[PDB]
Amino acid sequence: FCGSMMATGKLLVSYAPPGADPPKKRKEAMLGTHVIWDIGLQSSCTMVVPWISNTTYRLT
Amino acid sequence: QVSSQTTINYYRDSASNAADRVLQLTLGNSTITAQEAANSVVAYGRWPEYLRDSEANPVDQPTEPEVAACRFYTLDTVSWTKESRGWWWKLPDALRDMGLFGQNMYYHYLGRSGYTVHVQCNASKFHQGALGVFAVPEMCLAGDSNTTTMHTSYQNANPGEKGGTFTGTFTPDNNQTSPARRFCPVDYLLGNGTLLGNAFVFPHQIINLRTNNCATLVLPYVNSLSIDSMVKHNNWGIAILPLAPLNFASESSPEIPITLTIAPMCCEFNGLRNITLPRLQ
Amino acid sequence: QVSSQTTINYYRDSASNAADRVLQLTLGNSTITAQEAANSVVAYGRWPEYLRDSEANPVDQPTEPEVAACRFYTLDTVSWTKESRGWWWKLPDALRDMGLFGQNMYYHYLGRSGYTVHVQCNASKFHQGALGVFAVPEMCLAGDSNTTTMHTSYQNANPGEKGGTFTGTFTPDNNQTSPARRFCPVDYLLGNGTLLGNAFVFPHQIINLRTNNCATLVLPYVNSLSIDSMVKHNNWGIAILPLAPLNFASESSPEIPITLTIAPMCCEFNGLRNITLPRLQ
Amino acid sequence: DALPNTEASGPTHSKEIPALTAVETGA
Repeated sequence: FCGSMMATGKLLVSYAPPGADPPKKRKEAMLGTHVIWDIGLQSSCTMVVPWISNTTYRLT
Repeated sequence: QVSSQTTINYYRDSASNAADRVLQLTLGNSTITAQEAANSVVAYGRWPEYLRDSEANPVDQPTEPEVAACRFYTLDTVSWTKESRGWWWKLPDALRDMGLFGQNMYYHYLGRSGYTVHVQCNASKFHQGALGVFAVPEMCLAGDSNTTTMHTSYQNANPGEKGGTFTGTFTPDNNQTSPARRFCPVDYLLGNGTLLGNAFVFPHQIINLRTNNCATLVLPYVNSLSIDSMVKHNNWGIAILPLAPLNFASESSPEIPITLTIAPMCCEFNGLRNITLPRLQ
Repeated sequence: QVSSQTTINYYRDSASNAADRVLQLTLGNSTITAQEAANSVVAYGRWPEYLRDSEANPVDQPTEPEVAACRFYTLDTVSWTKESRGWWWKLPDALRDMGLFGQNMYYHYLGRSGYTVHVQCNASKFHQGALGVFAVPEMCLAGDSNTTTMHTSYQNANPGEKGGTFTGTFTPDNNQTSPARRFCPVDYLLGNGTLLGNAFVFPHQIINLRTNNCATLVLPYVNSLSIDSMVKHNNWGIAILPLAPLNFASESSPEIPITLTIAPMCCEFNGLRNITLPRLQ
Repeated sequence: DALPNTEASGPTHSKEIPALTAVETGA
């Protein structure tokens, strides 16, 4: 978060595996994997997108 | 038996005898973080636990969803304008159309569950206010009609995730033809008829915008019964009331949003059957 | 290495090297009984098992419904008139609107599960007929259009619990404007294009009305992948074809009903998210 | 070489907050 020091807030970073409607509102995104990022002091947040796959590998 | 300061029992039956800021918590696939949360309240100092057979009334094998239902659902957000008196959400009635927990509670007859409620509200250093979040057990609320008692309807007493609101002043439902059968809880009386000041006896936290922006409550399962119907009985109830009104830079229209994130914990169910399809509107 | 009838490997990569009647079974809150069921078939001699970490592709914690989804759901009943050629239900596509299993498979991205299929059809000692129930793995079926290949639509290839039927004779979908994109599997070819007689290579049982009135099949989870999407890939497929036509007391209109009762076993899910709302009609 | 095994994990309530970091450093 490259913003001012007095800018505080929160964000939701969501990963939703495939096979359904892509998220378009916070209502649907939370149901998948999600992380709530607080922008208070630390400027960074990490979302580890896990390995969910039917195949052992994915085509590029 | 000569007791200290001759006690002889003459009747077989016993009744006849004489007389800190940082927090990050993960539930299932959901994670919550808060860098300025002022610790957590384990309501009544009891962590939620699965039903123990030593105190198990029903026999049927219990279905525990585990990860699929013990997740953090974020209920809708509500604006904390200056002239707002409070809000109240009954549980588990709030999580009735939330993911698979709603499906499980509607399908299964009996169900028990603890909760983890995270109330989130953040404001700048220049904002001024304070919320109080109380987890009222068996939270009842007063009706709107002085001509009848206990007349509230199921639809109006279970708003869902939308929640309810506290009204500044009482107003009788004078309509005698088609009574609204609607809650009218006065803000300072807390609805039950008690006083707000004493409401701190309940498990509670305070979200003081100068100090903390979050409030975590781990509510165990309290009930006269080990397991009880979830569609009828609402065990707990969250009431958020602003102890001190919002204020900001002498501005007469300051708004900030308040969000709730509730996670069922150690939720167990019994008695599967046709799915309840209640009338709510 | 001097092997018996000098084998030296020159290339590091390995690819470069040279070359009984009585039965009663309980799943969850469901129980099935059959006094004249001719034992069970553990398809391929493998009982369904939970995913073992030694062969686990995804990392996410799996949600196993256990009792809430490993129940016996009775699909609709079908009349076995004299001039009926067969029926076919694809799994788990059949259990898509059955209790909480449908909800779990729609909510979760990946899902694996075995099944226990109990086919029930009872007739008097004076009835004459015989069914064959085959659990076809990866059951494909031929299309109806000779002008296109693999043109069937999702809606028509996944009938649901209603199932499908085998047609006596092939009939091309001559409509070139709006092709029906609908399966047209010939009964004796089994749909795939093979022959019915050889279809006994698949796991199978025979419901011979003189001997037995039930057929139990324990189908494990067979798939190229340890876990795979349940809304796209239909692992197994049940095909019921009457080997010998129904007959009764020289009566030309004999009907008896056939019922299916499918119980998911050791069903596991991963990848929770917004709920799939597919187009089916 | 066999890549690291994906070890098991469960619900946690600690304050280590490994998720949040600072990219300002070069690590």
